[PDB]
Amino acid sequence: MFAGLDLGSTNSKLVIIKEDGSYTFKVVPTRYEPVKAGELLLKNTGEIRNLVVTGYGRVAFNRGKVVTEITCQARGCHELFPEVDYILDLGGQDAKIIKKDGQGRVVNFLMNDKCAAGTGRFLEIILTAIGDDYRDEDLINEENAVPINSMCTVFAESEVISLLARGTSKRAVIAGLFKTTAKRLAKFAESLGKPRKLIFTGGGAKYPALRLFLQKEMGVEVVVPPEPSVTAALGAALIARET
Amino acid sequence: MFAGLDLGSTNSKLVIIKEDGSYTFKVVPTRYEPVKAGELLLKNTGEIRNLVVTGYGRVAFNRGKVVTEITCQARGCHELFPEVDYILDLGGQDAKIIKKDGQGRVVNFLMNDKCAAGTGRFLEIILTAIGDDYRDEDLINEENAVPINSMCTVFAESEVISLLARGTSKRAVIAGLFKTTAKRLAKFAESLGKPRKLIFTGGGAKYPALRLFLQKEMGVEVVVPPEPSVTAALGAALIARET
Amino acid sequence: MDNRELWKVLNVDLEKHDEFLAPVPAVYRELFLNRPNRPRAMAYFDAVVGDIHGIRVHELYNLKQEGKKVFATFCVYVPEEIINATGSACIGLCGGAQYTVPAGETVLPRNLCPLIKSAMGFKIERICPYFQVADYVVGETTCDGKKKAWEILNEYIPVYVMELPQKKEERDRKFWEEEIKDFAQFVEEKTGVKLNAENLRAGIEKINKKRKALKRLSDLRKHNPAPIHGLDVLLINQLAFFDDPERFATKVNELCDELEERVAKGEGVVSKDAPRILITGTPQPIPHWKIHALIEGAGGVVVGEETCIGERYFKDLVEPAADVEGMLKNIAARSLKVNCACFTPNTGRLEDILSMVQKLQVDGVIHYSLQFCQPYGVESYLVGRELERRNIPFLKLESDFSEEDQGQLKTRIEAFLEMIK
Amino acid sequence: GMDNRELWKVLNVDLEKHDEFLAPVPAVYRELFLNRPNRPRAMAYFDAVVGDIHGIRVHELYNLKQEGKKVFATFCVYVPEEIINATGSACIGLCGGAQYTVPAGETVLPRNLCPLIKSAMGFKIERICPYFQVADYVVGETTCDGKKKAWEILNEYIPVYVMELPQKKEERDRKFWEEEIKDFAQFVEEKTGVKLNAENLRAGIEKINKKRKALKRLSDLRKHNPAPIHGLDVLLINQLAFFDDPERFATKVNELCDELEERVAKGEGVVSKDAPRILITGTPQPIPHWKIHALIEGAGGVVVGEETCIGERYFKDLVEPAADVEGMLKNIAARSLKVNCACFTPNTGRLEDILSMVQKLQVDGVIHYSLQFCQPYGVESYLVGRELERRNIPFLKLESDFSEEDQGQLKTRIEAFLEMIK
Ligand SMILES: Nc1ncnc2c1ncn2[C@@H]1O[C@H](COP(=O)(O)OP(=O)(O)NP(=O)(O)O)[C@@H](O)[C@H]1O
Ligand SMILES: Nc1ncnc2c1ncn2[C@@H]1O[C@H](COP(=O)(O)OP(=O)(O)NP(=O)(O)O)[C@@H](O)[C@H]1O
Ligand code: SF4
Ligand SMILES: [Mg+2]
Ligand SMILES: [Mg+2]
Ligand SMILES: [N+]
Ligand SMILES: [N+]
Ligand SMILES: [N+]
Ligand SMILES: [N+]
Ligand SMILES: [N+]
Repeated sequence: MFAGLDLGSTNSKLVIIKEDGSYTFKVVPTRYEPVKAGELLLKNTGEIRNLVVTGYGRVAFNRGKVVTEITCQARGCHELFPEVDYILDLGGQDAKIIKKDGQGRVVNFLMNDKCAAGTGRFLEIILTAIGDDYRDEDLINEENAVPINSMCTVFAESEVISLLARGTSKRAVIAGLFKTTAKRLAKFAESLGKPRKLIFTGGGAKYPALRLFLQKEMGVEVVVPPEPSVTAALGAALIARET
Repeated sequence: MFAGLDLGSTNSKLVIIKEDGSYTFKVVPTRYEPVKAGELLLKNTGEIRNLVVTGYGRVAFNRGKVVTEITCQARGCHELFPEVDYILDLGGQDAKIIKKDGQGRVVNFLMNDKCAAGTGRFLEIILTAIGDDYRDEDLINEENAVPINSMCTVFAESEVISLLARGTSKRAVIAGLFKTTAKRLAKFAESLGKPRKLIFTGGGAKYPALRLFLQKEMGVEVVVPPEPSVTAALGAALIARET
Repeated sequence: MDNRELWKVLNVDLEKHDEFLAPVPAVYRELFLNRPNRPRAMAYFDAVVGDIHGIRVHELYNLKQEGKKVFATFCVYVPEEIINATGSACIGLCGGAQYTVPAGETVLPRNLCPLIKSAMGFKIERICPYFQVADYVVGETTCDGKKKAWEILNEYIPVYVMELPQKKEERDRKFWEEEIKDFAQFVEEKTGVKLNAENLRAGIEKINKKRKALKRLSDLRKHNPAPIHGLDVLLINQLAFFDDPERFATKVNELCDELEERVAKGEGVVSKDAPRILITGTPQPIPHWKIHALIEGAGGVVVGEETCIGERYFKDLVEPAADVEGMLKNIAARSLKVNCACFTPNTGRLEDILSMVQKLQVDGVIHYSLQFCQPYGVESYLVGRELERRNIPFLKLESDFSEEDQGQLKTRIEAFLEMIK
Repeated sequence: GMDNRELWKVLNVDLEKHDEFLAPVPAVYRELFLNRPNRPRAMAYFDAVVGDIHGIRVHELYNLKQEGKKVFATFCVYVPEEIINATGSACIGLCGGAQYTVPAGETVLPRNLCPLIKSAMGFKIERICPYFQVADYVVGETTCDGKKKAWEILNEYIPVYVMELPQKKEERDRKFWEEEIKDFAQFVEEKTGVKLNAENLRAGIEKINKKRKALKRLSDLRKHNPAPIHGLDVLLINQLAFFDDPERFATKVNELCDELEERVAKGEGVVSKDAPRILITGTPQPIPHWKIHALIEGAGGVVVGEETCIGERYFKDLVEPAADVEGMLKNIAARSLKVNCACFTPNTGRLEDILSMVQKLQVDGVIHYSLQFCQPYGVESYLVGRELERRNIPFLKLESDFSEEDQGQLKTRIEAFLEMIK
């Protein structure tokens, strides 16, 4: 009866909290149509007492109370990790580092610059194209991960083309892509202060090689929600309950 | 008898010229493996006297004489349009403007800058995501082609996301993408001098709306080969024969 | 028709000029005219925008018919006082439109500040009647992109390049005084008007009166509830660069009179729980309204601008002197008080930011700099870090003149407003 | 091995990151240099420098400091090496050339900034460079926007003295720079405790003049047909000029020139006489930024000159002697102001330099290469290309960063150019 709806650039997520405190979640692709995805998500749900909508599609949805994904992500990660002060959210279009206090309140945040947009969607695109059917154990076991340009997805695509055109191993390229992404994310995740411990969430945290490369670059403990896709929507549902 | 192999970033092409001067052509997706694509094209092709290899994959292909796609595109288009001096080749990763002389030799050329890489592939991806179900001529007359950032595909993707997230029509975004691309390509195609007429080739020239928007922006006739995918490969085959 | 005849005489590309001006009225409608609670005294400035390429361009053209000159400038350091002493006109032409960026890119890198690309493109395309009526450009050695672009622009219109130093020690202050003396001789030569105590004091008084009026408007924004939206003040500060200084100062002062009435009744344009925002960074030339419009569209109110279309332009007034030599020294000193990031170090700017946060009762600072502006882009690191040490909320934004990244900017701005509420 | 590792320890190098940085260098050097045939025997000295690039020279600098001397790090050819060397202190140029350190530099710098700046900042922040770790001071300069504003940040990690270079070369500017040189001389005296006098300043001038003269001698030999040395080898030598002992370096350069004179006298070279001769112009290529030369010469061209500050702009101009310190300082200032960097306006002398080099070196094409987001050289490339095309000089504009894997894009552009000018 308390719903949180996260209409992201790539996927839309619905979390519903029952009176008992338990919760369920639903995830569907956004398909560049946030309104339709959210309506598909909310049908057959039963009647909802309060809704909070977040994500790129939040305004167009024209329902419920609108809250940015920065505030929602902080609220949802605090429910799961009240003792960790820093959150890294990698989505399909934006990357976010958030600092929160003991009560879950955002005390500082930063999002990617313009040239750093779209990293997650690029990784999704390139993995299907290259063909990713080795396990991550192969990727971390790769001794010749190729450094790939960290500037942006344009320069990185140009290098992937050059590398594969020359006959470089797809595993060396894929390993290099995760490794360079992890290196950039580690420096980004220290923007608000050097964390002693880091929460890594968003669909980006579902890549096993990226989690491991990130933890190695960070040099500190990393924790990942049970379901990183939905922690922002859970935060919205907790806000919906509290208000 | 004489073969030209164009191992492009997205597609690979083979033209075989016979002794009579006739020629046949074949296209396959490169799938990031130009060695495999080249051997596939050459399967069952008979006894080749000379082979020229061009495109990204020429660096890896272990036989044939290597020639850049600038020189080959000039020679191939000269066979079709000896009267037109300027060639715009829009591929998946690079854009090329070429000025040729009366023998199809390169007089000057320019390729896209680093931030302009990947325009072709970006159009392919975005059309797959949002645009298959639209008439071509409904784009030409669309009254609200939205301006989209001309900087690079990262910035454009960011704007496409915001535009569709606030409910802008798919067709208005597609028209805006094509119009903005035509405007950048018009300035690009004047880089070597103002053409009295322009050959528009490569796979990018197969978008009919792009050609018409380009022609309107440039104010001169834009001619497209009957098969723009294979004109560089034809150039390679003619150089193979001439050597 | 009278406008269209003037543009033809100025050799404007009429079709492109029409295409450029086509979307403007609707944007102004959306962001200004249809916005409620605007002071009645905005009507004058709305009228200026309404005929932005008419009345004023006519006045400039008629000035040239009498033998006066039109100097175009791109930086607050160029001494408006000396030009106006001679009766000639000074207009600031920094670019703020995406329409002309591709034209600028025919001769400039694409990875360059869009202010520069847009300005160059205006001249190349012959889109801008102000640029077409200008006799000279007065450039300055500030950022790399401007300094090197002047070498290219000189092929289209004569460019006089003033050499600004890069520090503010005594040797630098003397150097700049000598540059101002050389520039004065150039204006005298081009106008045929010799500076004397009388006409230079008059030039100083005219520009000082313009700056003082903008200082008065800036001070009134310290009141809560804010008596005027920041988007309207940005527009006024933008028009300061090419309106007639006497008429402009009069209309700004009339606006201030009306804002004083609002304050006396505790009337404002926002609730008083709305977050009050200071913008700091690069100038936002007309019509680059995006950032203010998004902040205030999200429920905030911008109460000041630490930029050169903003506080850096009008804060410092010329002190009087008895003779021409003393006045030129004081004109040079006035401009060198401007704390631009092209100077090193630029500690004065940080002091200005902190002072503005206190006086304007600011809840959060948005540092906005144009993409590829390296002086302000690099300096943003030390600014943000010091505001961190002082527990001042801080958000760094960058963008260009394209409009459709609003979705990205909105989420950053709205998350910031949520955080500081 | 062990002895180097203890030195890096004392210098507080991050040993693990340092190993990761150096790990791929030997393979690149093997592919681009050691496996390339027909290199002069006298390249052995420089190959051995690269093989111990963080060893013997860093030991020498550490030992100088233990004697009470100082190590000054510089990033611009305008800083007067002559004044530093007069005191017996060392001057090392640390312009960054490595992608490895760029993400670290981006923790405090914008990502849309020149990679030279980002890479050098990252070396300092990460404690990855033994030379940056042994340096006592950085001498900065008010050249490009990125460097100028980066010095304010770098000063938190290492003291930075900023010299104010003017932006024009009129008389007022020349006098201004003379005063900046005198101020810098006083700073050097204060930090070293060594007063400049006629004897030691003349000796410092002679030592740096001798180094520049050796590189001028090497550059002149590249005018011969066939080219007697590949340009990539000369770039390496010009890069190492910024770190090596000036007297040893000049001796080894002159020994190379003696060998090359023997090649010239027998008509031996590294290419056929029909191979296209290429002039590079633009930004400096700091070590190990070898990509552009490697691609040109791997495509069968030969680079016969570099109009850059790791190249002709560094060594072209020598200090004129004078009898007293006041006159030597004015002549040191005048030498550096002969450098035609794009940070000056106008910079018409650089175009004239380019056109002169095209004739002196009998160049078949000019490749203008500048680093991404270098606005001084990026903007100026328009007027350069326009004049060269007016004079029917083949011209190719290239831009890149330190990331090595845009090879295919650059290769097509370079090879299409060589095909065109053949
Ligand atoms: N198996 C997978 N399939 C698809 N995407 C995956 C997968 N594993 C990881 N991902 C990543 O998950 C990302 C999407 O994460 P998500 O958090 O849902 O983004 P979003 O919230 O929709 N977009 P944003 O607006 O930037 O916050 C993709 O871009 C991929 O990089
Ligand atoms: N129906 C279509 N299907 C796919 N691509 C299409 C289609 N119509 C047009 N295109 C465009 O054709 C482009 C590919 O052209 P092509 O000339 O084959 O590139 P390429 O030679 O492989 N790459 P490059 O290395 O940059 O020269 C794609 O990027 C699309 O934008
Ligand atoms: S191509 Fe990359 S570096 Fe260039 S503007 Fe786009 S995101 Fe930035
Ligand atoms: Mg998300
Ligand atoms: Mg192709
Ligand atoms: N012609
Ligand atoms: N003109
Ligand atoms: N001083
Ligand atoms: N060899
Ligand atoms: N002078």
